[PDB]
Amino acid sequence: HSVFEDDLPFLEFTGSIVYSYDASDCSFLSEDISMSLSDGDVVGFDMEWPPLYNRGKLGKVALIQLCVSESKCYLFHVSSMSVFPQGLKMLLENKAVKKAGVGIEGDQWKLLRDFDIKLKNFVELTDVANKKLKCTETWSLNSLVKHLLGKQLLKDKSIRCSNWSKFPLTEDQKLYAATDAYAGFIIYRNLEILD
Ligand SMILES: [Mg+2]
Ligand SMILES: [Mg+2]
Repeated sequence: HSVFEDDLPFLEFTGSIVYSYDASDCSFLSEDISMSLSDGDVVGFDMEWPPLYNRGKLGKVALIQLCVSESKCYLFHVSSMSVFPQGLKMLLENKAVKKAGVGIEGDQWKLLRDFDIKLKNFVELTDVANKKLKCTETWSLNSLVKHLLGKQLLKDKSIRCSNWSKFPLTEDQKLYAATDAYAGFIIYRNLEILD
């Protein structure tokens, strides 16, 4: 195999991982995020859900991740919350904060389906890459991480496809989920600086 096929080092977030599984805690956390951002700021977005199917559709969203800086990421374990946090809902529906990710449009649906929350102002990293990189490629979060960072995303299938609704989350689940939203934040940031 070519050099381009070599196994690269794993992208691993090493900043602060804030784990929340209580509604009001999550809403106040959402306000902290809003107090630390200005209109236009972008955050890495992503979510997880259990394996088993539910009445003909993917298991209901159990975790939502938001990476707000290069040193901090939030894990909102909604599957363990009595009600969906109002401050998070408002945060996610606030067009003042952009959410970056890959396959994000699909997250919007399902988000609407599972929680009746309308994700507002989301950016599909694939479109941003093709724009700033002056190309027309079919990106994945992994291929973007490889191309721009020289790393690959953690890939233990048993972790990535684990029971995300199982409480509490394991340190591995927390690292995987956190890093995925982190990639989203770093990829957007780097792509945006280009000109
Ligand atoms: Mg995902
Ligand atoms: Mg993920």
